[PDB]
Amino acid sequence: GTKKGVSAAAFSGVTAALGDVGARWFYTWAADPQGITAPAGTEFVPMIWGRDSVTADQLQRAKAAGSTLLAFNEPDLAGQANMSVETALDLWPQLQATGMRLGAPAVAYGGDTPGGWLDRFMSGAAARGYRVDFIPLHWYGGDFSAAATGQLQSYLQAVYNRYHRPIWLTEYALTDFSGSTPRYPSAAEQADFVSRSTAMLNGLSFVERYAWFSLSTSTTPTGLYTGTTPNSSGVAYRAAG
Ligand SMILES: OC[C@H]1O[C@@H](O[C@@H]2[C@@H](O)[C@H](O[C@@H]3[C@@H](O)[C@H](O)O[C@H](CO)[C@H]3O)O[C@H](CO)[C@H]2O)[C@H](O)[C@@H](O)[C@@H]1O
Repeated sequence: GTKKGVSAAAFSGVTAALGDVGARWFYTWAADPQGITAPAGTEFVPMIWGRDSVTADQLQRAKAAGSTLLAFNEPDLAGQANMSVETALDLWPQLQATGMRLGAPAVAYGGDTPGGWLDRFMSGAAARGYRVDFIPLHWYGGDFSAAATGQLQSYLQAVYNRYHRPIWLTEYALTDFSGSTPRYPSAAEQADFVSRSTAMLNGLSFVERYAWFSLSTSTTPTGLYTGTTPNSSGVAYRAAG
């Protein structure tokens, strides 16, 4: 359908790469496409990344660039938006007042955990009569076996069960962050995971959209393309339909 998207940055060849891979949507972690010209049929989704992104100017920019709005990126991490639940909720009315379909902040992990960041955000939002239309999630698997897709599915199901909001998977890949440096799968393991995970996500009715992290190897070792050339993972992602 229209589920398959990617995160992207401007690199030489990005327009070609978005069209080649069949991305129906994309985002840039910013309020506008950050210099990317989208192919026809590829929808841009703006993001309000952190506390300092919440300005009349950024919110007007976002509304001019797209119709769906993603909120803060990994507020639960000191290295990312680094925001208390209270701060996110206090800023929420400015994002709500755009009128756009509105995604929760994307937590790095523990979205299903009672008392965790997302739980306290969703409980506070309900108590304040706020609108949260969908929940975007991040998932990085450290088990590089064929079991990985079912572990991803379990997390998405858990979050769906807890808040009953449609799910977006705005970043996912196999990456183990448990050690002092990141661990990555082999190219074959990564391509097999792309195939099996996309088949799973295409069939899961409460997942509206997904986005592999990320389109370009300039962004991450789990990239799908180097310039306009897909690797075996890009090939598998293109084939996901
Ligand atoms: O909007 C105000 C705000 O902008 C922030 O800049 C963001 C970057 O934080 C963001 O970085 C992305 C990471 O969050 C993510 O994990 O990885 C990707 C890929 O490497 C990064 O792009 O990227 C967007 C797009 O360039 C920027 O707008 C500032 O960090 C923040 O201080 C400032 O308040």
